Amino acid sequence: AEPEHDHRKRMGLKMLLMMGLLLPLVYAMKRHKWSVLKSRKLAYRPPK
Amino acid sequence: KNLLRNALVSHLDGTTPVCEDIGRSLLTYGRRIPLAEWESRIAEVDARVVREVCSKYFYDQCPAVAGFGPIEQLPDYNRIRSGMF
Amino acid sequence: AAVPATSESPVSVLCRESLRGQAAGRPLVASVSLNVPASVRY
Amino acid sequence: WLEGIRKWYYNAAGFNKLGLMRDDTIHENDDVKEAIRRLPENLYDDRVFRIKRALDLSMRQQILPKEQWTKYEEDKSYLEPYLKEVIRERKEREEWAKK
Amino acid sequence: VAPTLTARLYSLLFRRTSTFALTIVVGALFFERAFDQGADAIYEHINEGKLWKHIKHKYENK
Amino acid sequence: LMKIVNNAFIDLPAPSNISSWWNFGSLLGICLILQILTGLFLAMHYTSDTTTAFSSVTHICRDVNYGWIIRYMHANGASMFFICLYMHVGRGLYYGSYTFLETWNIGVILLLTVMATAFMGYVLPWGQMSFWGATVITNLLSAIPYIGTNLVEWIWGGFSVDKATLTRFFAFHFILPFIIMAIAMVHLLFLHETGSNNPTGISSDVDKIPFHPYYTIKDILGALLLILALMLLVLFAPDLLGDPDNYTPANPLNTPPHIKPEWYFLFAYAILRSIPNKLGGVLALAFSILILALIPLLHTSKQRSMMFRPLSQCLFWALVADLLTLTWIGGQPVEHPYITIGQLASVLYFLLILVLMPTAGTIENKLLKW
Amino acid sequence: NNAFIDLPAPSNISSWWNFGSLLGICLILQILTGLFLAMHYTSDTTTAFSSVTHICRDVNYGWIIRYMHANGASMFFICLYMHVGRGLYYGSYTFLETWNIGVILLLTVMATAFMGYVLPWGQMSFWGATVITNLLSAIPYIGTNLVEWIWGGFSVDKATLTRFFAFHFILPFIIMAIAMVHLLFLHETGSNNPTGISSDVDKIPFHPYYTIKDILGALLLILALMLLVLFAPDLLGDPDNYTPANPLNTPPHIKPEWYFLFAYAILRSIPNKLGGVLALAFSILILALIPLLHTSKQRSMMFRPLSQCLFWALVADLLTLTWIGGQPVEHPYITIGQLASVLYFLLILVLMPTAGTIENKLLKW
Ligand code: HEM
Ligand code: HEM
Ligand code: HEM
Ligand code: HEM
Ligand SMILES: C/C=C(C)/C=C/C=C/[C@H](OC)[C@@H](C)[C@@H](OC)[C@@H](C)CCc1oc2c(O)c(OC)cc(OC)c2c(=O)c1C
Ligand SMILES: C/C=C(C)/C=C/C=C/[C@H](OC)[C@@H](C)[C@@H](OC)[C@@H](C)CCc1oc2c(O)c(OC)cc(OC)c2c(=O)c1C
Ligand SMILES: CCCCCCO[C@@H]1O[C@H](CO)[C@@H](O)[C@H](O)[C@H]1O
Ligand SMILES: CCCCCCO[C@@H]1O[C@H](CO)[C@@H](O)[C@H](O)[C@H]1O
Repeated sequence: AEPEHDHRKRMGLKMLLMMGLLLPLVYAMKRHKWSVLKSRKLAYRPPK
Repeated sequence: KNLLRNALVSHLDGTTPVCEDIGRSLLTYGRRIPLAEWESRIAEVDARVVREVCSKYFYDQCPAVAGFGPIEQLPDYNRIRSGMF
Repeated sequence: AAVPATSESPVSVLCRESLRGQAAGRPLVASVSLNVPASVRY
Repeated sequence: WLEGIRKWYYNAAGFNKLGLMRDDTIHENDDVKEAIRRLPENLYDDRVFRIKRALDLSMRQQILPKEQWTKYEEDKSYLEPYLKEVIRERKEREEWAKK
Repeated sequence: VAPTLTARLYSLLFRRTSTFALTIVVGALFFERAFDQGADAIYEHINEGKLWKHIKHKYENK
Repeated sequence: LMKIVNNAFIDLPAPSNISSWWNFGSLLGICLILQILTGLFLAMHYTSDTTTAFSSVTHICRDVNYGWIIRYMHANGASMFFICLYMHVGRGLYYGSYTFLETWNIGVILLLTVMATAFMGYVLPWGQMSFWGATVITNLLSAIPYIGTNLVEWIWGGFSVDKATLTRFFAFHFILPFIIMAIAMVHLLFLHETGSNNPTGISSDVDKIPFHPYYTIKDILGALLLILALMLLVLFAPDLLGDPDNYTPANPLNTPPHIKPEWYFLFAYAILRSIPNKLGGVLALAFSILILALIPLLHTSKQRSMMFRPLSQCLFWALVADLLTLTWIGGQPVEHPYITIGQLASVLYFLLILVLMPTAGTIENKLLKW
Repeated sequence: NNAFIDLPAPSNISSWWNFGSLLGICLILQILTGLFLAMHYTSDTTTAFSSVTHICRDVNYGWIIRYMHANGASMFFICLYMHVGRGLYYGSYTFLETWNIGVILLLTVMATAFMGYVLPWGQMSFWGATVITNLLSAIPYIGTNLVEWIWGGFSVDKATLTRFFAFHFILPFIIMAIAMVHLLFLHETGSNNPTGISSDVDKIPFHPYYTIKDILGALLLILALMLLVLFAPDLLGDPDNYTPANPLNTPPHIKPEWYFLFAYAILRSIPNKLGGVLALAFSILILALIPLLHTSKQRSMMFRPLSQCLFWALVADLLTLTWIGGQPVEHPYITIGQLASVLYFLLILVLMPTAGTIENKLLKW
């Protein structure tokens, strides 16, 4: 009923390993770019 | 190079500019650098040198940016930073 | 030429000190350049 | 307890935690946009800053220290006199539009 | 008077765009070989004795 | 070439604070491309004749190189499509995004078109669920007075579901996704006129950031998570969201005793099943989806988002819990006490949207003195 | 609006400018009849031919939809060739983007019609699929691999028919998107006109002037199409495709669809595999070179006698090649075809650019 049984699991192992690598790396790339905004500081200086 | 040569000599025109170049140069270089030396320094600059020196200071380096006024359109820093390469 | 003008044009005073020197004293002169900001003296 | 639940609600709503005043949170329709356009410089600039400060906190999923929260008792409607007139003017025009 | 690994990786590999790309091409072909061999070994070990490649010797001669 | 790629992406102004709930729009774009790509490749090996449809699908899964992964990616991708669709709609309701009337109403059309599209695709493998799904759903049209039955037979190309039906459904399923793509581009064009809403419901014009690189990288991160969810299903549990009965070829003489709809249609099926009247159930079904077009007219709050509205939030989660209840009921037999739970859940669904939420809105307005 | 209603148009464009809208109509017609045929067509080799006869014999009005689709493809090419001819003669090719997209459109329509012809799986369907895909085998080192990959096997078979239905199904919609881009680039400049002189001083609104003229043109297109469908549906077709595909036998007088005959004559004139394929590709791709070969100081051929004479020689030559493509590879047709093939490239690459320069000289500029 499922001749692809063993192959999908071997692939699934590779998918999990690749995601274990790519997810935190892309997340690191996301935080790198966003750091410009996350640490930005604002100040309001109206005339008075 | 020609623009720079002309700026250097035309700036040192009159006693005040020359006097200032003397006072400030002794404090900055520790000596007065003569025009003939500036000429030698300028003469040796060619396209290769300009590329290498510009790359060293401008290429993929983080800039410092200051804006004032109607600056809604001043690019985001990340975009400015990517413009450096 | 090579030297940029003291003040580049486009299109603050609140004290005596900053005001001294503002009064004109000689006829007007207008300059126009190829490479340098225009000026008007006096 | 309606006034009692009111102060409770105000804090539960929580826009005060981002430093916003109630009028800063109104949904902008054409009446509101006209009212904001009519605001005097200082009220307009203050509004802009409070909204900007709140959007910044929201982006960081953070809130202000409790001592900086807008206080229920000090929140006032700066927009009301302007919006009420804008609405009155539109109603008047709508009445006239009927023959 | 001595740099760090990342500083060296920066200077020789990442700075120039032509070299940042050659680095990825090369790294990709090397990673592919090591990753596939490694993951395949993990999979086959988790399933030791169950795969056709493990019992094949018993029937082969063809 | 530059512009409109761009000023329509690269320098597109975006709120600085949109959250992960705003990632579903791009995830839907990705689900659409995925379905289109895996779809075309499956269509290169699929044959629509009733004598060979089921067979061609097994041929894809057994003999075409990597045919199985493309097939299960298409099947599970349809599930991911709906998960994202429902998250996308939920985000819109909670944050008052529906006030962008054109964008919203086009969205309602998009939901209906994807539902119709997924329906027809499910019919293609010609298994038992394929056949009875084709039978039941097309028959919804028979509730139309005077011509209902005629419309059904016209759609079927005969007096019952047969060869003519399967062949035209392959054609409809083939083209509809591309029509969906064109409709989605219109969806986006209207959105661009206003730009995005944000969690606060307050205009973000005073704090916009460029879409690139902030949301381009955030969307890529989201795309990776979508792919992980999809592949966990394809590689570790490809049949989890499917139905065993569709592994049985279509049998026109016998409807499986525990027949049930695809999981993403269960809530609507529960609603229709709760009304012991033909036309009444069909109208309730249609209305359970079309009511989304009414949400904008039912908005009473002075505030756009539910972020600062406690009471509205409670009712919102009750609606979600209720849809979860209807989903569960749709998977249960029409027996006691499920018949009553489902009727209450069905009534509660329309009551929350038409009455309770608009009322919570007014009460909250009063509590804030405006 | 402003993309139609108030679109500025030259006051003097002639009937030769009607083919663009007629191509749009041919495309819509093919899409509409195509979808309806796809509702009854099955792509399995065991049933493809059968499903087509079923459409023509038992589906209500199936026969008219089918012959409208078949003859519609012929009308599509008549219009395409008229459209390209207008462009060459009047110098419309100077609108570079519009022109090059047009070349892509021609190739895509050719590829599209090729695949559709394979669908009924008759004899011509089968051998056309065989020959044309094999053009790729001329590609060194990997050519044969590309062919087997396209076929899904070592020969044209089931896998081929099924994917061709899918390709033929989607390509026309891609053509539609490419055509919309074709028009967008055109709109940046507006239309050229018979004089080749800017018409900005005399523009008229597209509506009502060209909307009514396009409708009149559409009526004439429909008359031509229906004369073929109702009075001679097989006139432009090939009897051999009424015979189911037979992989063991290639009909002795096999010949391409009439709109491919000129290119087939060119390929057949060269007794070398790679050479023939390169000449075939070049006979179409040379259209992309026309702009670079423009030497005249004037845009249109209206005021250029010598250029006009060479233009009609090219048309007469394509007519010659079309005739030769329909004849057996025997004397004296082999030589006439070789001369005609050489004349084709010679007129475009050398004689026309030269006439352009001579005309400039005669006008003293
Ligand atoms: C094939 C389906 C769909 C696609 C491809 C799609 C895509 C998008 C995209 C890319 C955005 C911008 C990013 C975002 O905010 O998520 C968006 C926004 C939006 N969509 Fe959709 N959408 C789909 C279905 C729907 C449905 C079913 C509804 C609602 C009935 C809808 C309502 C909205 C609204 C109102 C917005 C504005 C969001 C905001 O700014 O707060 N969409 N959609
Ligand atoms: C909105 C996009 C799409 C959706 C939601 C969708 C949905 C579905 C569903 C639910 C099935 C049944 C899967 C199963 O076997 O269990 C299916 C099958 C199928 N779809 Fe799609 N589809 C989409 C796009 C496409 C496109 C664009 C094509 C082809 C050009 C296509 C071709 C097919 C084919 C050939 C099948 C039959 C084989 C199979 O069952 O896997 N689909 N589709
Ligand atoms: C699916 C095929 C095609 C469609 C639907 C199409 C459609 C159009 C339309 C609507 C026009 C405007 C009306 C006209 O002047 O005729 C036009 C103009 C033009 N087309 Fe096409 N076209 C197609 C193929 C091509 C091809 C194959 C070429 C040439 C290789 C081409 C070259 C041009 C040029 C240069 C113009 C500007 C004509 C002028 O203003 O004189 N077109 N096309
Ligand atoms: C650029 C547009 C198109 C062209 C030039 C074209 C051309 C052709 C040609 C030459 C044939 C052979 C006709 C014969 O002798 O039987 C054919 C067959 C067919 N075409 Fe198209 N076609 C177009 C668009 C479409 C579309 C959009 C569909 C379907 C979605 C379609 C569906 C069919 C079907 C199912 C057949 C097989 C039945 C038959 O042979 O009549 N075509 N097409
Ligand atoms: C030619 C094209 C046609 C006729 C398209 C029609 C499309 C109609 C709607 O889409 C817009 C429709 C799919 C959508 O209604 C809003 C669904 C929520 C309806 C869900 C639905 O599913 C079932 C299902 O899947 C089954 O499977 C085995 C069996 C079923 O009962 C035995 C049902 C069922 O009782 C219902 C209500
Ligand atoms: C998967 C898609 C694929 C592989 C698409 C390939 C497209 C290729 C080209 O279109 C761009 C091609 C159609 C176009 O070449 C420019 C034509 C003018 C080639 C004309 C052509 O036709 C023949 C034909 O029809 C036949 O019928 C029974 C038989 C034939 O000889 C026995 C030929 C033949 O010898 C040639 C040269
Ligand atoms: C993400 C986990 C959701 C729960 C998975 C259960 O999924 C359900 O399993 C049934 C068989 O037990 C199937 O008949 C049904 O179609 C399927 O939706
Ligand atoms: C529009 C005028 C076309 C000229 C009529 C002849 O037409 C030709 O007839 C041959 C057999 O009689 C066919 O084999 C050929 O394909 C066809 O183009």
